[PDB]
Amino acid sequence: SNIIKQLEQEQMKQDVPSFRPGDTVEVKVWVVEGSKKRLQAFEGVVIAIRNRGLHSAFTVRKISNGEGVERVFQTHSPVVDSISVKRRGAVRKAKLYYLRERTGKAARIKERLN
Amino acid sequence: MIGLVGKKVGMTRIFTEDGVSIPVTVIEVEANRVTQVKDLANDGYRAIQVTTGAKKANRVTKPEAGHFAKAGVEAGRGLWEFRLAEGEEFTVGQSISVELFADVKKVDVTGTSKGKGFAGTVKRWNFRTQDATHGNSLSHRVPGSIGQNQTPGKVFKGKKMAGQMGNERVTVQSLDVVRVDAERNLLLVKGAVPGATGSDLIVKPAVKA
Amino acid sequence: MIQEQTMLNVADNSGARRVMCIKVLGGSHRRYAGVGDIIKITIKEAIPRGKVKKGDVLKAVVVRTKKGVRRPDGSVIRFDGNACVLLNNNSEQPIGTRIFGPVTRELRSEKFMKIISLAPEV
Amino acid sequence: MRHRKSGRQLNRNSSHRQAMFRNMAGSLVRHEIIKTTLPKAKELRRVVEPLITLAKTDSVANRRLAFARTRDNEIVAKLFNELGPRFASRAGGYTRILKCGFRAGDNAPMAYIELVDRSE
Amino acid sequence: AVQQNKPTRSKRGMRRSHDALTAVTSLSVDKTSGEKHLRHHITADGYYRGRKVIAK
RNA sequence: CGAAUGCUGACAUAAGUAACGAUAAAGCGGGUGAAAAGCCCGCUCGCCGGAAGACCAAGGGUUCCUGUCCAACGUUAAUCG
RNA sequence: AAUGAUGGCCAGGCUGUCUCCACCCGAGACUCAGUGAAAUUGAACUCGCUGUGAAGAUGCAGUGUACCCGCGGCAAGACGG
RNA sequence: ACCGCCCAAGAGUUCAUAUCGACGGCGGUGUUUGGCACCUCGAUGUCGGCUCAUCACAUCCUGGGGCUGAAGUAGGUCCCAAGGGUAUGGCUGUUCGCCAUUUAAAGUGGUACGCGAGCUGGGUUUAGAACGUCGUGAGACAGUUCGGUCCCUAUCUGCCGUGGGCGCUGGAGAACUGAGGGGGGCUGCUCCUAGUACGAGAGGACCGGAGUGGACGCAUCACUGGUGUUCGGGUUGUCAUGCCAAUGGCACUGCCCGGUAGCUAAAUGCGGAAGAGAUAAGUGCUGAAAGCAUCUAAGCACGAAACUUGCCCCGAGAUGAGUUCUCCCUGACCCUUUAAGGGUCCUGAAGGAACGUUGAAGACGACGACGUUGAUAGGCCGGGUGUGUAAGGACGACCUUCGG
Repeated sequence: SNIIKQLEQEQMKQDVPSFRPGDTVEVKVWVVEGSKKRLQAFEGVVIAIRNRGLHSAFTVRKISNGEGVERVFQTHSPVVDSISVKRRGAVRKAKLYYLRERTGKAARIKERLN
Repeated sequence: MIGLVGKKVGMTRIFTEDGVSIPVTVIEVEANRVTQVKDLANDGYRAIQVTTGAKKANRVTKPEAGHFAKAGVEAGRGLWEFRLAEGEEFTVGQSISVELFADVKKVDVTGTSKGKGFAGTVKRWNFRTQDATHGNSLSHRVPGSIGQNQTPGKVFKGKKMAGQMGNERVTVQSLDVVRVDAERNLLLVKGAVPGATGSDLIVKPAVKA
Repeated sequence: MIQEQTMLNVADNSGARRVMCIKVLGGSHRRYAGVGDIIKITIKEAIPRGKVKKGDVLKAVVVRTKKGVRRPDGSVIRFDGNACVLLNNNSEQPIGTRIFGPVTRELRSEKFMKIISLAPEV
Repeated sequence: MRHRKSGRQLNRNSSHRQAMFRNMAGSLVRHEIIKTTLPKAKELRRVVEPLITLAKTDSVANRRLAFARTRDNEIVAKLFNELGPRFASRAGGYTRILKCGFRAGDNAPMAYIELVDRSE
Repeated sequence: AVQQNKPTRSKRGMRRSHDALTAVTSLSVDKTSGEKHLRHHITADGYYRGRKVIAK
């Protein structure tokens, strides 16, 4: 284990934001459009988190004007440039698989504004 | 440029500057050693016998002690011949550097694969499944028919039969290059070498050119 | 990821809400094809006064499959439901005139450049 | 297929695997010695040794916990009170393994396991 | 699902040829009373690693 | 008397293999013993509870109790029944 | 009309029925101990390939190949039972 | 019977073999419909589907190559060439068949019309009952519809993996050769050189530079998931546990919200090759024989995925026991059917072995690490997977004059 330990001890991200399983999340993932680069939003909640270091995860659940295109990010892949928080969530458990089918008028959860 | 093989440290996904993902093999190779002359002169065919690694003082047995005593060398984990390619040519006893993969652009992997014992035939060869219902008579995984009738009536040699497979030497050649650290003696490669993790697998510059 | 008779929603203004996978294009045995795959399928319904009628048959230019879409870091933007956008026989392009909902940038090559002109998404 | 796993099967049911180690849990505290099958004793170590790491902690939860498995608050009262000072400063090694033959009843490999200090 | 012809006498031995038993012969001799005891096993007097454990 | 898928008696053979009669579960101290997993006492477990509990009828023929024995029987051992 | 563990077809819901299978828990299969079977059986030191023949060869002619003996599996053949 | 071919009416606008052919002629194979009854009636289980195959080549695409009434294109025909590849649905038991739509393309044939000690039974030859018809009936129909029992614990051959034994003329530990064997030989597509060649024009290049398939085989958690009854929290009642606090059980883990590390593919790398030889078809060189001449008879060039190398791997029990490196070591007696001889007194070296703590090695074996010194395994100090806000103390306020 002490082999890659120094290898990738220098490849995990540098300044990741605040979330919970159910905190609102948006991974600005630099994607291919035309001939220039820009940032495009993917704002959502975490339903599923992986505290695994570089190969870990922090989950974003958007709503794509009715049908989303769902994303399993790498927090520590530089393809995730950064995260900018709009609000965190109030969660109990570890994995918010419920965040999906929960929609429209009730789809909300309050802010865990503490 | 002979190949250099290591202990299958483990593996990683190597992260880059512009969104590049490199899940690479992780392997250990110490300063290698060629330990004998093989050629016309003493055998008529040319080869370079090489041991690498170390052994605990008490366990270097006198003749092998003498083998290394006659060698006058530290113990290494095993002596390998590199067949001399008319530019390849060594003699007993040298402790080696790794620069021999300066460019390569592709190397090998050959060694004991993951332990499996009797693997199932469904896995060894990608056979098919029968249906799981509508009267299946206890045949959810059998291989099915194998051969013919009163005509030749014998089983052709080589027929792909289920059984133990893997957990053994496995040549993996013509393999793209990703990265190394000579200063650390790792080998980190897009694509991960066979065998059990921690294994040695023959990594050699490409023989498919 | 559209296979024989795949449940199919429609992203377009043609009226047909109905399509169903029956033949993939581009090479024999082509199994799991989606994203930007074109395949042979048949229409099973339309809107009352649409440009297609019950029974008309055509292929597909996909924009959604329950399998979502991979991206440079191994990351994926994943589809919730299998909703799609058909194609002409000769002129290609979805037989319709107004399309809605997620497509895939993997359909971006100036051949489906027609749609990429004015979409709400991708 | 057993890369990297821990535990055992031992012709025994999990809840009973759970339980069947239970009674010992406080038990061998009570007399400190048995004959036993070494693999079970071996595991009994793994059964007891890991459990013995319990032997270092006294507060409310464990009082339930030591009662929690093996279903008893007897032996728990014992350790709470008595054995604590015994192994004050050892990085483990609280029991010791001694081979003693084969159960005459079944040819099984006999084994005495006892607390490194033992001393009921 | 049966033999079709009755096997010979001589074969039966060879099939029985590897099943021959193996002797221990590796006796260990203790340092206290010298009672022969299996290496790594408490003596019949319950001794191993030299000391009187248990006590029976 | 070699042969009749003859008959009666004895011994092979596959094999030291399958199988060991419900997936409700056991654990430790103490007693005896020539010799404890299976017996006795003790302390723990778990399962049944319109029954795996208590009592009639028919049928059954000493199996009920006490002492005493370990040849065979008990799908293994047996101080036990 | 009502009815049907009745015959035939078409909608809704559903989901490992399938493209295409992955992992996990239980009872056997494997090693040690004890006890301990059946169908079957001219005799056998019991290889492949062409050809010939009460006309589809382990056992014939010519011809290639192959150190002695186990253990876990598989089921083409022995006109297998 | 099929295919093959021999003749030359004739056709074909020309031209009997561009591509067809009268009437007649001579073959080949043994697959269709047939004949004969030599073996099986003290048992050789029938149609079709499913999994797995394999070779022949009278060549489907690809490859080559020639010719062509073959401009590019797309054909027609003849010779070579057998490395690789070779659709998804609806309709009916169906094979057959038909049809819908794709693709380079959906080749033809043998193997007990392959394959039931590997699966099924819908069809076809049992008992029930029906209609039409046929006879006085009993019942028949080779006319049609509904229902209906399938056994094998593998001795030998064989085949896939995996060990013990013995020899290789002293013993021991290393590195070996490479006789010989086995897996791979796809390409589609699209972009540039070239709307250029052709071709009026269209449309359409030759040989060459760029990009993508899809299938397929090797590799690995290293994404992405999944999973994970030992990692957590919330819950229905209750067994009950000196009663408020906590149990454990039980309820399919009681139901439900999650999930390590590993293991894994829908996730991610990888490869088809480059190279040489020989050619082949067939064509190309010179060559007289037959003053010419010619691919032929003597002396000269090419030619496919077809064969010897190039690639991988296996591999000296190759009994032809191949090759080099080590090092262990060189005891006193006799005796005869006196020598490659049997037996009596010292010596056990390399090493090995055994029992012990063990692993990505595993059915066992076998292998690996390691044997106190033992980092071998656990145990004690630093890590932080995954769950997801325990339980318990206290606190005050919360409720009345304040909290507005």
